[PDB]
Amino acid sequence: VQLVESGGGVVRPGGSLRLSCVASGVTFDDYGMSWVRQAPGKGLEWVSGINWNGGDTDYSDSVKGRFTISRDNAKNSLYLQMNSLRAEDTALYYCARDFYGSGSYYHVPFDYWGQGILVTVSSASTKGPSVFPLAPSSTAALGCLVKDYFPEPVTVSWNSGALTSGVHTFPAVLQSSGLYSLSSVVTVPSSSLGTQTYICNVNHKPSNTKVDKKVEPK
Amino acid sequence: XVQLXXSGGGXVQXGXSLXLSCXAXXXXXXXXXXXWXRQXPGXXREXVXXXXXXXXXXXXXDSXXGRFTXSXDXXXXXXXLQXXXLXXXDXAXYYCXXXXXXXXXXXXXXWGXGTXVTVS
Amino acid sequence: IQGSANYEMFIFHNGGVQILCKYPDIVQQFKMQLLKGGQILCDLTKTKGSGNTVSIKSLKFCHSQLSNNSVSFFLYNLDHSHANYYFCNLSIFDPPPFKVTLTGGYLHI
Amino acid sequence: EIVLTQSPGTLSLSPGERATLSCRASQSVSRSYLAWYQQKRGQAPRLLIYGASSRATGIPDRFSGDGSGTDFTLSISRLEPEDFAVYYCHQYDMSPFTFGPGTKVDIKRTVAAPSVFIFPPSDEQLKSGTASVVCLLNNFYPREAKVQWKVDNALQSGNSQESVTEQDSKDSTYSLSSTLTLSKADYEKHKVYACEVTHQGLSSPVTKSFNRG
Ligand SMILES: *[C@@H]1O[C@H](CO)[C@@H](O)[C@H](O)[C@H]1NC(C)=O
Repeated sequence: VQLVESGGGVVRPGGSLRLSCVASGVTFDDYGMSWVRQAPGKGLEWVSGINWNGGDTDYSDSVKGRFTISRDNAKNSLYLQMNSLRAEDTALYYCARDFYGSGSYYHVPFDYWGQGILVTVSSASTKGPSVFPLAPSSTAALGCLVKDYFPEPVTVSWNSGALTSGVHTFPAVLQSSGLYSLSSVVTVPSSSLGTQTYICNVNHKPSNTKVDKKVEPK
Repeated sequence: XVQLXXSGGGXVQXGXSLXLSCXAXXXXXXXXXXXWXRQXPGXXREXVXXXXXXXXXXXXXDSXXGRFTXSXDXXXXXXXLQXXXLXXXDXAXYYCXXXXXXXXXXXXXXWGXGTXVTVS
Repeated sequence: IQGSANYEMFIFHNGGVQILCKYPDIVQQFKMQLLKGGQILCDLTKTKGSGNTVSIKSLKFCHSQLSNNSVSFFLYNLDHSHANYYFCNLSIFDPPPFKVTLTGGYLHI
Repeated sequence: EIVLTQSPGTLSLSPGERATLSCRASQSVSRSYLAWYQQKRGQAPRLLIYGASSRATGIPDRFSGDGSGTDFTLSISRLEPEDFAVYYCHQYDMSPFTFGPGTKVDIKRTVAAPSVFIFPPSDEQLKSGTASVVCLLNNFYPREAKVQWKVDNALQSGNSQESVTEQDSKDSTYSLSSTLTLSKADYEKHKVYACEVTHQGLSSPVTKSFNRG
């Protein structure tokens, strides 16, 4: 069996997206389906549910007026139409089915398919990051600050991969402006800090940006 | 007045055992983590162990990992530290401290006067 | 076990036969299949939504009548060739746990 | 709606030990419609238990559980390395169907105090009109630690953002980075900038501070 999930991506508030989960080697009419989302770094939120023929649906209040769950059994497809999108709709959306194939979405256990469809709702425009140094002083630590970029993600290496010990690249954070920022630090012996050149290579493909910043004990 | 009173310290031959007690007053210890630290002459006060709330488990330092055991008696509002296989470098003044943060961030706001443990 | 029902699944009217397939009183959502010679004649699935609306899925055509404790299938145009073993295959979906039971009988003689 | 809470927030155990996770509901939930799911990093949730005590098909017998009304429990008889993940309880008795915040099971190890470092904003960023001062807590365990920003010995709030790494594959330790963001105008008004760190492996809070200039 193979599952194809699509329809997500980056959208502005007020835009629209149709998510789709298509299953190949299963009988679609046996399973009630549902959509459950997970906001970045948070828990699970049940969004919608539908029965075997689509004659019965249910929604959570957070999406009740804006999202529409539907299905096409002949095409083995499950759709989530999303209008009036808000920034708080940004999440990974999983499609799920009732485990024992009852055709119900209610009072039956559910299990999840695939890896999830990423949906990011933001008013921001695609922007390359600014890379600033985080200079050591006085075992010492140094690093780089990748700031004001959109959208996720960015790849941060050190000396094009030659330095991997003690590297900590932290998860990004969403700021008030709508842009992302993260930090990448390296721990080194203070003896080796003397006279060695440390490079952070930031690559942000949505912006097609590549910056190679050198950090110095200023 | 929040008060911690440590006791049970004394002289021990190398390789023997000793049980320290820390009795708490004016705070319900069943809601907070209780930690043992130690200080040797001319050295910094070192972390020994921490007993969090019941079911939240106990954590230890590398120096006393397999030899020490922290326990609690919330009915007696007391904490206890069992010390086995004592070495000469375990000689120190042992203090207990109360973490004021229920989320276990170590707002150690109250300490005991300490008890001396000498191993020779 | 043998698969024998503790009752007679066959009620006789003039035209054909009424096959009675019972299920526990507590069962809310289930699938009931009628099997002749290991071959499916009828497929009935009862589900309910969050608004207590009942959906009765029956893809293969078959005259069925439901009660809160049983399911009756009605078979017509019966000759001597249709004397065979008949089985109720019950799959319970609600309440848990999932459970498949089979009762059965022999129709003629 | 029915709110589900989970205890504890983080479970610290060793491989091969037994685990007990608790779920509580704001009101009585039907025993028949409670489930436990497991989520590994980057993976979708995985149905473990349904109907409070029934085990899903293909789920090892080391997972069990039960409960009723307000309180339910998921028991793991021995922790295999794949089981140090997140666990959610889920009620589908009354719409909307809700989940608990989740319980994480992490590898237990010895207490390591955090190494504290501070990084002042660069003149490159300074000329842009914004300054970011970064405080770093490195290689500490357990996870609980508090960071406070002081600007001229005054507690800051509402202008700091923290980020934590995952438990290291070899260290079993964590690392945290706090970013304090101030406009150039506000940054040039003050002199000394400090981050104060407290952690259960510390007898006193460790303050790392620099003077502007
Ligand atoms: C009874 O129905 C279940 C569910 O469809 C099926 O798995 C099982 O094979 C059936 N039993 C028989 C004897 O047909």
